[PDB]
Amino acid sequence: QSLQDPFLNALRRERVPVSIYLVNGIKLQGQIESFDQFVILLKNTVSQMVYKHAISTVVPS
Amino acid sequence: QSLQDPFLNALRRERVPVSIYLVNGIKLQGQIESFDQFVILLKNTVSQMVYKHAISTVVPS
Amino acid sequence: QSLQDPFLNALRRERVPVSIYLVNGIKLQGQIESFDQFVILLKNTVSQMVYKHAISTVVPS
Amino acid sequence: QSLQDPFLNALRRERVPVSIYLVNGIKLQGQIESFDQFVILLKNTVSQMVYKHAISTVVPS
Amino acid sequence: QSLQDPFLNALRRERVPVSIYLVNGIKLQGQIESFDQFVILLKNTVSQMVYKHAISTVVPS
Amino acid sequence: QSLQDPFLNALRRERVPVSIYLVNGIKLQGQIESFDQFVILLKNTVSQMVYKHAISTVVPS
Ligand SMILES: Nc1ncnc2c1ncn2[C@@H]1O[C@H](COP(=O)(O)OP(=O)(O)OP(=O)(O)O)[C@@H](O)[C@H]1O
Ligand SMILES: Nc1ncnc2c1ncn2[C@@H]1O[C@H](COP(=O)(O)OP(=O)(O)OP(=O)(O)O)[C@@H](O)[C@H]1O
Ligand SMILES: Nc1ncnc2c1ncn2[C@@H]1O[C@H](COP(=O)(O)OP(=O)(O)OP(=O)(O)O)[C@@H](O)[C@H]1O
Ligand SMILES: Nc1ncnc2c1ncn2[C@@H]1O[C@H](COP(=O)(O)OP(=O)(O)OP(=O)(O)O)[C@@H](O)[C@H]1O
Repeated sequence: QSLQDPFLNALRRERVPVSIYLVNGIKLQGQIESFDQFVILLKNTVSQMVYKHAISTVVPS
Repeated sequence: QSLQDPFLNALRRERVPVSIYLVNGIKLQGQIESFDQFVILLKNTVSQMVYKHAISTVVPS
Repeated sequence: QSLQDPFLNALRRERVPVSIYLVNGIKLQGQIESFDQFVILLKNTVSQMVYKHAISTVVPS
Repeated sequence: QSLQDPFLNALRRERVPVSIYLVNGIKLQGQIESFDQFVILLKNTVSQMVYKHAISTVVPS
Repeated sequence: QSLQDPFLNALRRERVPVSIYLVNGIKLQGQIESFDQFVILLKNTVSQMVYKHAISTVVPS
Repeated sequence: QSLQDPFLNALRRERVPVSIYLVNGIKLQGQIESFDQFVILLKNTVSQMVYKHAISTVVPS
């Protein structure tokens, strides 16, 4: 049904450290501040906006 | 749609070890835990969310 | 319009061996088993689900 | 749409030998047999189906 | 829309020499003849059709 | 509705220096002059139009 939002929501609520791999193979690490339909906000030392279209995978680190 | 979900649900139901090849050539392995319109869930040691847009092919390993 | 379905049907209906080139230069080969809006099913040694967004060209082998 | 369809139609109608550069760096050559919303059919020797999403540029050779 | 069409239209009416960078690092050069919703026509010697999906940046050169 | 728009707007309004990482690992730097649904205009020397589909991350620099 819907899997993406619960997975990301749960990762956020529980403040879980995640690795975000980009489609070019670059790995980003932080925690999920928020997300909407197109982007995921990732906090570490500064918050950065990652476009979903550039993401391959999100996995707990 | 009408071909994807059954293919994916069969693998999920039957606990088939699968290879997911990404568009960047990276090959991920595991079993399909779940999926929605946009993402596929692959389990072994951690559950990782893979965006379909980053996927090239899904195959039994 | 729709050019894609007939082209692929003809290959499926008539068991033409086909070479499928992916956006990362990799080339798959087999027989078009079926397809829907988003995926093609290559059947060769195995049934594999190829996302069309990962495909660059489809050529008769 | 209003610039793309005319551009492609002229090439097909006038039997112009074309070069289709793909995003992956491959260059396909041939004549445009036909096109629709999603693909271009490019001939010669055989007909090859090209997904527009894989194309960067289309130019007469 | 409120940003893209005015930017491109100004470059077109004013015949500004432009660099169009593709997502693969290819840099095209020319002037904008025309655009629609999906493509940009870039001309110097020969008008070439560039798909927007393959474009990263458009810059006055 | 948006997380994306507020994030980009705050950076724009406060002239916050940003790094825009493209999907091909190329890094752009500047200030966000403006944006719409599909593009971002990034300031000096000469403003350049960047397609969002080509962007991986926007980071305050
Ligand atoms: N789950 C994954 N999804 C997408 N890409 C991955 C994944 N795991 C690894 N990669 C990519 O494969 C390449 C090599 O993987 P590598 O094992 O170095 O990952 P790592 O996170 O750097 O280290 P490790 O996996 O040992 O923790 C890297 O470029 C990385 O981006
Ligand atoms: N169906 C596919 N879709 C996308 N990429 C693929 C596919 N099959 C292989 N590749 C990639 O193309 C390259 C060549 O494949 P090759 O068969 O040599 O890999 P391998 O190391 O033998 O093991 P594997 O094929 O299972 O990755 C590999 O880097 C692989 O990740
Ligand atoms: N504004 C831009 N948008 C997208 N790609 C660009 C841009 N500028 C340069 N590139 C690409 O980055 C690559 C770097 O090569 P080049 O030396 O020509 O540019 P560059 O000035 O090094 O770019 P940078 O220093 O920002 O990495 C080139 O392949 C080029 O096509
Ligand atoms: N936040 C980010 N988003 C996307 N790509 C990044 C990011 N940070 C780094 N990269 C990419 O990873 C490469 C090297 O990774 P690293 O994290 O070491 O960045 P860096 O080279 O130290 O600094 P910079 O990213 O400014 O080049 C860079 O070439 C860059 O393109």
